[PDB]
Amino acid sequence: LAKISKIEAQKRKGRYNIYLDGKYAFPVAESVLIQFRLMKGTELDEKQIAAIATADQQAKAYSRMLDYLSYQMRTESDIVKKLKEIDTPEEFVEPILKKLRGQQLIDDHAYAASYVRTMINTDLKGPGIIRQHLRQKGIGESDIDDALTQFTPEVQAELAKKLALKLFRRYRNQPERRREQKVQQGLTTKGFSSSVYEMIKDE
Repeated sequence: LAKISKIEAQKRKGRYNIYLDGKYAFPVAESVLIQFRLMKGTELDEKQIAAIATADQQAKAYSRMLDYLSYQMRTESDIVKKLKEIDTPEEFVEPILKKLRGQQLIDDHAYAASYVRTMINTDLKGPGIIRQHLRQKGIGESDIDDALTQFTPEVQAELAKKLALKLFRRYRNQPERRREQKVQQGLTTKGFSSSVYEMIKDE
Protein backbone atom coordinates (compact mmCIF):
# COMPACT_ATOMS: atom_id res chain seq x y z
CA LEU A 1 0.00 0.00 0.00
CA ALA A 2 1.01 3.64 -0.51
CA LYS A 3 2.21 5.59 2.54
CA ILE A 4 2.01 9.34 3.18
CA SER A 5 5.55 10.75 3.34
CA LYS A 6 4.54 14.38 3.82
CA ILE A 7 1.63 16.77 4.19
CA GLU A 8 2.21 20.38 3.28
CA ALA A 9 -0.18 23.28 3.62
CA GLN A 10 -0.88 25.02 0.35
CA LYS A 11 -0.24 28.76 0.15
CA ARG A 12 -3.87 29.56 1.02
CA LYS A 13 -5.32 28.03 4.21
CA GLY A 14 -7.81 25.17 4.22
CA ARG A 15 -6.22 22.79 1.73
CA TYR A 16 -3.23 20.43 1.90
CA ASN A 17 -0.88 18.69 -0.51
CA ILE A 18 -0.37 14.97 0.17
CA TYR A 19 2.81 13.13 -0.83
CA LEU A 20 2.84 9.35 -1.09
CA ASP A 21 6.23 7.67 -0.80
CA GLY A 22 8.11 10.91 -1.42
CA LYS A 23 5.94 12.12 -4.33
CA TYR A 24 3.00 14.52 -4.66
CA ALA A 25 -0.25 12.56 -4.92
CA PHE A 26 -3.35 14.69 -4.30
CA PRO A 27 -4.93 17.60 -2.41
CA VAL A 28 -7.58 17.40 0.28
CA ALA A 29 -9.75 20.01 1.94
CA GLU A 30 -9.20 20.15 5.69
CA SER A 31 -12.55 18.41 6.44
CA VAL A 32 -11.56 15.50 4.19
CA LEU A 33 -8.14 15.26 5.80
CA ILE A 34 -9.95 14.95 9.14
CA GLN A 35 -12.73 12.71 7.83
CA PHE A 36 -10.10 10.23 6.68
CA ARG A 37 -7.58 10.64 9.51
CA LEU A 38 -4.70 11.41 7.13
CA MET A 39 -1.17 11.84 8.54
CA LYS A 40 2.50 10.88 7.99
CA GLY A 41 2.51 7.10 7.60
CA THR A 42 -1.10 6.40 6.60
CA GLU A 43 -1.53 3.53 4.12
CA LEU A 44 -4.23 3.74 1.44
CA ASP A 45 -5.94 1.40 -1.04
CA GLU A 46 -7.48 2.58 -4.31
CA LYS A 47 -11.01 2.41 -2.87
CA GLN A 48 -10.00 4.83 -0.10
CA ILE A 49 -8.14 7.17 -2.43
CA ALA A 50 -11.24 7.24 -4.62
CA ALA A 51 -13.56 7.86 -1.67
CA ILE A 52 -11.23 10.65 -0.52
CA ALA A 53 -11.61 12.21 -3.96
CA THR A 54 -15.43 12.03 -3.91
CA ALA A 55 -15.47 13.50 -0.40
CA ASP A 56 -13.12 16.31 -1.50
CA GLN A 57 -15.42 17.00 -4.46
CA GLN A 58 -18.25 17.49 -1.97
CA ALA A 59 -16.13 19.54 0.44
CA LYS A 60 -15.28 21.84 -2.48
CA ALA A 61 -18.94 22.47 -3.34
CA TYR A 62 -19.56 23.17 0.31
CA SER A 63 -16.75 25.78 0.32
CA ARG A 64 -18.25 27.49 -2.71
CA MET A 65 -21.67 27.68 -1.01
CA LEU A 66 -19.77 29.35 1.87
CA ASP A 67 -18.54 32.03 -0.55
CA TYR A 68 -22.03 32.26 -2.10
CA LEU A 69 -23.55 32.92 1.31
CA SER A 70 -20.91 35.57 2.11
CA TYR A 71 -22.38 38.14 -0.29
CA GLN A 72 -26.09 38.16 0.60
CA MET A 73 -29.03 36.47 2.34
CA ARG A 74 -30.20 33.20 0.69
CA THR A 75 -33.14 30.79 1.00
CA GLU A 76 -32.72 27.03 0.86
CA SER A 77 -34.08 27.01 -2.68
CA ASP A 78 -31.39 29.57 -3.59
CA ILE A 79 -28.72 27.16 -2.36
CA VAL A 80 -30.31 24.20 -4.20
CA LYS A 81 -30.67 26.29 -7.34
CA LYS A 82 -27.04 27.33 -6.89
CA LEU A 83 -25.67 23.82 -6.44
CA LYS A 84 -27.62 22.80 -9.51
CA GLU A 85 -26.19 25.81 -11.37
CA ILE A 86 -22.58 24.67 -10.88
CA ASP A 87 -23.57 21.10 -11.73
CA THR A 88 -23.09 19.50 -8.33
CA PRO A 89 -23.66 15.73 -8.19
CA GLU A 90 -27.26 15.19 -7.04
CA GLU A 91 -26.13 12.93 -4.21
CA PHE A 92 -24.30 15.93 -2.67
CA VAL A 93 -27.28 18.30 -2.57
CA GLU A 94 -29.15 16.97 0.46
CA PRO A 95 -25.94 16.34 2.50
CA ILE A 96 -24.68 19.89 1.87
CA LEU A 97 -28.09 21.42 2.64
CA LYS A 98 -28.07 19.37 5.83
CA LYS A 99 -24.52 20.39 6.68
CA LEU A 100 -25.20 24.07 5.99
CA ARG A 101 -28.45 23.80 7.92
CA GLY A 102 -26.64 22.20 10.85
CA GLN A 103 -24.18 25.11 10.91
CA GLN A 104 -27.26 27.28 10.51
CA LEU A 105 -25.88 29.16 7.54
CA ILE A 106 -29.34 28.92 5.98
CA ASP A 107 -32.67 29.71 7.67
CA ASP A 108 -35.92 30.01 5.68
CA HIS A 109 -37.92 31.14 8.67
CA ALA A 110 -35.63 34.15 9.23
CA TYR A 111 -35.57 34.80 5.54
CA ALA A 112 -39.37 34.98 5.17
CA ALA A 113 -39.63 37.38 8.10
CA SER A 114 -36.91 39.64 6.66
CA TYR A 115 -38.62 39.51 3.29
CA VAL A 116 -41.94 40.64 4.71
CA ARG A 117 -40.31 43.42 6.71
CA THR A 118 -38.51 44.69 3.60
CA MET A 119 -41.78 44.52 1.62
CA ILE A 120 -43.52 46.54 4.30
CA ASN A 121 -40.70 49.13 4.07
CA THR A 122 -40.45 49.44 0.28
CA ASP A 123 -43.60 48.01 -1.30
CA LEU A 124 -47.39 48.07 -1.57
CA LYS A 125 -48.12 44.36 -1.94
CA GLY A 126 -50.72 42.58 0.16
CA PRO A 127 -50.61 39.29 2.13
CA GLY A 128 -52.03 37.21 -0.69
CA ILE A 129 -49.19 38.17 -3.02
CA ILE A 130 -46.53 37.97 -0.29
CA ARG A 131 -47.77 34.46 0.51
CA GLN A 132 -47.69 33.54 -3.16
CA HIS A 133 -44.13 34.84 -3.54
CA LEU A 134 -42.81 32.96 -0.51
CA ARG A 135 -44.52 29.73 -1.61
CA GLN A 136 -42.53 30.08 -4.85
CA LYS A 137 -39.32 30.57 -2.83
CA GLY A 138 -39.93 27.12 -1.37
CA ILE A 139 -41.15 28.18 2.08
CA GLY A 140 -43.73 26.12 4.00
CA GLU A 141 -47.13 27.55 4.98
CA SER A 142 -46.17 27.69 8.66
CA ASP A 143 -43.11 29.90 8.01
CA ILE A 144 -45.26 32.05 5.71
CA ASP A 145 -48.05 32.56 8.20
CA ASP A 146 -45.46 33.47 10.86
CA ALA A 147 -43.89 36.09 8.57
CA LEU A 148 -47.31 37.45 7.55
CA THR A 149 -48.03 38.20 11.18
CA GLN A 150 -46.20 41.54 10.82
CA PHE A 151 -48.92 42.33 8.27
CA THR A 152 -51.43 43.66 10.74
CA PRO A 153 -54.66 45.33 9.54
CA GLU A 154 -53.18 48.71 10.50
CA VAL A 155 -50.20 47.99 8.23
CA GLN A 156 -52.55 46.52 5.63
CA ALA A 157 -54.90 49.50 5.70
CA GLU A 158 -51.87 51.75 5.68
CA LEU A 159 -50.38 50.16 2.54
CA ALA A 160 -53.82 49.75 0.96
CA LYS A 161 -54.89 53.40 1.40
CA LYS A 162 -51.63 54.40 -0.29
CA LEU A 163 -52.18 51.94 -3.14
CA ALA A 164 -55.86 52.89 -3.46
CA LEU A 165 -55.03 56.60 -3.64
CA LYS A 166 -52.51 55.76 -6.32
CA LEU A 167 -55.10 53.60 -8.12
CA PHE A 168 -57.78 56.30 -7.82
CA ARG A 169 -55.38 58.77 -9.41
CA ARG A 170 -54.24 56.27 -12.04
CA TYR A 171 -57.84 55.59 -13.17
CA ARG A 172 -59.18 59.13 -12.66
CA ASN A 173 -60.28 59.04 -16.30
CA GLN A 174 -62.95 56.36 -15.72
CA PRO A 175 -66.56 56.93 -14.51
CA GLU A 176 -67.75 56.48 -10.89
CA ARG A 177 -68.66 52.79 -10.81
CA ARG A 178 -65.84 51.63 -13.08
CA ARG A 179 -63.27 53.69 -11.24
CA GLU A 180 -64.13 52.28 -7.83
CA GLN A 181 -64.37 48.65 -9.04
CA LYS A 182 -60.94 48.97 -10.68
CA VAL A 183 -59.56 50.02 -7.29
CA GLN A 184 -61.35 47.19 -5.44
CA GLN A 185 -60.10 44.63 -7.92
CA GLY A 186 -56.63 46.16 -7.89
CA LEU A 187 -56.34 45.76 -4.14
CA THR A 188 -57.51 42.14 -4.32
CA THR A 189 -55.03 41.18 -7.02
CA LYS A 190 -52.40 42.81 -4.81
CA GLY A 191 -53.28 40.37 -2.03
CA PHE A 192 -55.68 42.45 0.04
CA SER A 193 -58.92 40.82 1.23
CA SER A 194 -62.39 42.17 0.43
CA SER A 195 -62.91 43.50 3.94
CA VAL A 196 -59.96 45.87 3.52
CA TYR A 197 -61.59 48.06 0.90
CA GLU A 198 -64.66 48.19 3.16
CA MET A 199 -62.43 49.92 5.71
CA ILE A 200 -60.53 52.52 3.75
CA LYS A 201 -63.19 53.50 1.20
CA ASP A 202 -64.31 56.77 2.82
CA GLU A 203 -60.66 57.82 2.78
